[PDB]
Amino acid sequence: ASTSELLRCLGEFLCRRCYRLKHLSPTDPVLWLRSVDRSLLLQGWQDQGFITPANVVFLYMLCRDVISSEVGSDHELQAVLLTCLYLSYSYMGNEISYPLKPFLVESCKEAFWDRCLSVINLMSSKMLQINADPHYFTQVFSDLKNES
Amino acid sequence: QKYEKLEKIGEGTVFKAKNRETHEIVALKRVRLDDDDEGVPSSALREICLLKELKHKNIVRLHDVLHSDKKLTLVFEFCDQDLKKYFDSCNGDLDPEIVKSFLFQLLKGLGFCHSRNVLHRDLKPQNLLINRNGELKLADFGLARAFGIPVRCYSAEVVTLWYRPPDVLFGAKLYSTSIDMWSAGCIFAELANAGRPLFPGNDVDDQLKRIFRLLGTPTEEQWPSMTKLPDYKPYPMYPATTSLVNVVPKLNATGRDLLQNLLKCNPVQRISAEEALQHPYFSDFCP
Ligand SMILES: OCc1ccn(-c2ccc(Nc3cc4nc(OC5CCNCC5)ccc4cn3)c(F)c2)n1
Ligand SMILES: [Cl-]
Ligand SMILES: [Cl-]
Ligand SMILES: [Cl-]
Ligand SMILES: [Cl-]
Ligand SMILES: [Cl-]
Ligand SMILES: [Cl-]
Ligand SMILES: [Cl-]
Repeated sequence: ASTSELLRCLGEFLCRRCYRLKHLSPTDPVLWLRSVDRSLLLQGWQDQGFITPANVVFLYMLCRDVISSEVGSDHELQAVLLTCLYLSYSYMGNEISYPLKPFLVESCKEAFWDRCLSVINLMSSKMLQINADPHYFTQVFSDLKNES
Repeated sequence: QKYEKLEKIGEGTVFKAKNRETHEIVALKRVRLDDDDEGVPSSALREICLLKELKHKNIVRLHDVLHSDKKLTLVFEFCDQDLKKYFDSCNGDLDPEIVKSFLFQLLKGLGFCHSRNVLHRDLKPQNLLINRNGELKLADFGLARAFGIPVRCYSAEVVTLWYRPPDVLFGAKLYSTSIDMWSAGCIFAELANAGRPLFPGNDVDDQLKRIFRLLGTPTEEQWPSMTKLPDYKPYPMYPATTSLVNVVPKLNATGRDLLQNLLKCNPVQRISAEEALQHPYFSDFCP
């Protein structure tokens, strides 16, 4: 149930998915996500942290359908992970809006926005279903736990 | 390139446009992505995600999303006006059958949203689009959210003050579909009088006084959790005996019964959109 435990399970899942990344640590995705959440809080964009057990489950639902086994660099993994995180903040976050800056690690902004729209086109139905269908939420939560 | 702008509708900024290929008339919402005021794109991406999954004749239809220049373009169906302009065009004076038609369509759109696990959270006349043929569509899902995953709280900074229910004014952490049913009641009162807001408070304190002054202050029996809400404070006990007749002169007893079911202070007692559509106000046999 712990946020720390589920973030670990997500990290271990990404290291297994992204088999080309020989020097990716399972702590690297956790560092990238914690860093964004901390920054938004200290800059006063949110009153509380976004990263909770339920929101890590939601993020993992996106990651497992979006992130290719064939991701070619740790940078590309961070870019795609932070795109899924931005969409998680946008769909499930308690604030009306979140800035781009902490989620952007690419020089080509156009590629970030194209990826946003691509993930939405793939995932918008499951993004609503994981809310509407508690059985689906439990299935995804169980799958994330079993990634460790 | 794909669309020719015809004129600005208002403010992202909204334009009447023509598809260059087909020549169909649409509404374009342009959203800048190179943020001066950070945040705007976030709300647009949430609206896209929700409207992709909300296809109903009483919900504004998102046809497409384009990414060109440093902008997102949301391509919507075009509507003739909003309910704010409609009120200004007819001296705020609706025929009782138009009152009934507009509420019926709002409840159908709202009922569809709630059945799909979506809260709108921003019902107000500016967000109700009206066509010359009498169609009404619920628009602007910029403050909308999917619900169902249990969470500590939602934002209490939802709904503009005049349309916000008493539980949210008392700082309730969580709310259900009940939030939109209160707003629907507020809009019904506007339709059924002269298109003016029923509860135009200056702040949270004034808003609660205006509500309780008309409807009566809820008792411990009616709303046992009320005194435990995070921003609860004691209000005067205003009586439950104050007539609604002059507040909604377009409505008979049947319409007033439905209005009272929408404007229940205790959110658990508020009628659902599905129940409201079954109310005798909408029967073929209504006087
Ligand atoms: O004469 C001055 C005046 C006053 C009002 N009108 C006017 C109102 C609406 C339409 N048509 C329209 C509007 C749309 N708006 C959308 O999104 C907005 C919704 C509200 N919050 C901001 C986002 C989405 C799709 C729309 C499709 N049709 C119109 F033609 C005129 N003109
Ligand atoms: Cl490598
Ligand atoms: Cl079109
Ligand atoms: Cl009609
Ligand atoms: Cl809209
Ligand atoms: Cl009281
Ligand atoms: Cl007082
Ligand atoms: Cl009440």
